[PDB]
Amino acid sequence: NNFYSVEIGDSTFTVLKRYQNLKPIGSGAQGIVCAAYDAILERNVAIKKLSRPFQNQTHAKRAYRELVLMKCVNHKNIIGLLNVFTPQKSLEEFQDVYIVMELMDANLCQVIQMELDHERMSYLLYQMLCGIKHLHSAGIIHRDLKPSNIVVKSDCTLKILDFGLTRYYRAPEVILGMGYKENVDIWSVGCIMGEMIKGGVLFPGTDHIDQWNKVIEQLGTPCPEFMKKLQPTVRTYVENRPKYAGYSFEKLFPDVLFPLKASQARDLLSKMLVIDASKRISVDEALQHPYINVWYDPSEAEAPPREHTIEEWKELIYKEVM
Amino acid sequence: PKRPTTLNL
Ligand SMILES: CS(=O)(=O)CCCOc1cccc2c1cnn2-c1ccnc(N[C@H]2CC[C@H](O)CC2)n1
Repeated sequence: NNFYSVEIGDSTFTVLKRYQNLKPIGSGAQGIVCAAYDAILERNVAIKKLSRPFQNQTHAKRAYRELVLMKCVNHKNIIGLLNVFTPQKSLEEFQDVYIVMELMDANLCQVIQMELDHERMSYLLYQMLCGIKHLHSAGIIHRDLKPSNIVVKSDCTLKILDFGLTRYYRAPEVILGMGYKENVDIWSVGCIMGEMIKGGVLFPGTDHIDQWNKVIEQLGTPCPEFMKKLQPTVRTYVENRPKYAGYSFEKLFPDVLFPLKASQARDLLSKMLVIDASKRISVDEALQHPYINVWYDPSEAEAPPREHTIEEWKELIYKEVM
Repeated sequence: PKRPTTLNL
């Protein structure tokens, strides 16, 4: 009575009457997402219906994790929670979780290959880093930032779509069998920034092994010290490739490609796109870089931050929805 | 510098 049902392909969205004009804008393993209009807030929203949250303990655990992080994380550069609801009236009936977010206009996929000025390039990158820094402060290291999971609006604002864990943006740590730390996310920021400048994908590998080869072809074969950190079996492959010297960042990103500034961008790129993470720039240093620091505002860039049965997870999730 | 307020989609 507070709710109505809309058929969305083979799926039924049963949602508060305030949400109208539902249309499917995507799906995946964990949910189906519709664009909608919210009649109470008077704005466009994205409505995500979780897919099989209680099929097993692993689904339930992830669903619980997502709900909590969205509630607790609040930052202008991270997709926020507008609302959560279930159409069911009790724990015994409880089945469906609906998460409501602000509706963004686009992801970065096409936008970054349209040629942008330095102001838009650096402003967008500034917002990305602010989002990431806030994720890291909450103990979330993404590991899978790409243009498709970073969203924007026609007013040049930007939010990170999800909390992470197309291989083009995956750091060498991820590609190979390695440990990672916070700066794993810096690699992905670098790949995006490079793509903005050059107008196409930097390292377009045709498979997971090929992804590695396109990286070294441009940047150079990593040092012996780095090779030592590899697991034995990945090391046997990696270490025995032809030896590439790489190209300087002037060769990779010459003035021709750009709209003091281009020199500053190259410098930043040369520090983000480092194969060996122990020699790669941190998020804090990236935010302080002359190319990025022009936008600095501490309220944005220095903002303050187990085992259960299925029915136990249901209960914990139901509490969270309520 | 003032922040961009537009972006082409
Ligand atoms: C991991 S999962 O839960 O299985 C993923 C389910 C699918 O996720 C999705 C697929 C599509 C959009 C999605 C999501 C998840 N969130 N989301 C959102 C959220 C907020 N705004 C927009 N605008 C959009 C930005 C893209 C643009 O082309 C149209 C407006 N999209």
